[PDB]
Amino acid sequence: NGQSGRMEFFWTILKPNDAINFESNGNFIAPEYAYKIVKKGDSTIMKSELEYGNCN
Amino acid sequence: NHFEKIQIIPKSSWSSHEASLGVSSACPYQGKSSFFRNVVWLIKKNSTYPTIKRSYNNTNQEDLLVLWGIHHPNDAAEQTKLYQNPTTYISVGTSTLNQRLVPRIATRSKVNGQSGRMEFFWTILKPNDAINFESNGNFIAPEYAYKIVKKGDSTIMKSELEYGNCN
Amino acid sequence: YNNTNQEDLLVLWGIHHPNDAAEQTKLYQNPTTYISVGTSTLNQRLVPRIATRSKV
Repeated sequence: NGQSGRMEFFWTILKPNDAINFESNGNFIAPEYAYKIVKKGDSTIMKSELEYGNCN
Repeated sequence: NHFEKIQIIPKSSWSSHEASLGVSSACPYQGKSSFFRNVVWLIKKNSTYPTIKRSYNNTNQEDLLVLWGIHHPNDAAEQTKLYQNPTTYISVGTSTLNQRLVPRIATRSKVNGQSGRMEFFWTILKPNDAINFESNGNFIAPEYAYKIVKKGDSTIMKSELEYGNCN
Repeated sequence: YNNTNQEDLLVLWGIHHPNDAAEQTKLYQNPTTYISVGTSTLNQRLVPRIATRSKV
């Protein structure tokens, strides 16, 4: 995509009342927006080329 | 099915380093600060931590289980407070093992009253094989190893029950 | 090296782990060394590990 550099992204699950600490003197891709897991349930990642059909 | 604990590195052989000050409140024993009994937390002596070069040759006839570890401090100040060397390493080697551990310094939430971490490692030392430890700090030196004196069929069963005095 | 060929290329390389710092200077004269390999997908940096090991 016109770039020889690379971005290596990492993730972790931060449990309630736990703290995540960052110390960096360079090359830091600092987080801005996180995600809250407000509802857990039975889901899946389906691999298909189709799109919405406005049905049930 | 059975282990046999042997002393591979005596606690009193650490002349150049402090071996009896590696305790913390996180591991109490009868109201006193203590540590894991099968490893030794070495501390700098007289503000110096000379490079460690210790080796053990498995003169036994059985496979040997050796446990050691590395201590990850909280900040640069604690590293100088305990080992006096800003950059340290632990190199471990056998016929197959080739390992070099570098302490990772990061701010972490307190767990059991401590923010530091103890990362432990292991290897199987075959007979007539020797394990070599070189470290200039952050070394959790082994004291006792485990001899595998009887192999067989067993398992690790997850249950809340306890002994019932039955056959 | 550029894979001007039309087929997939399996490339092999390696790193040397010496016995002590004396051999490192004896063979390469540089105490701290590295090996960086990069492709469109690979981003690897190897650092030699110096330790005392049994003879094989």
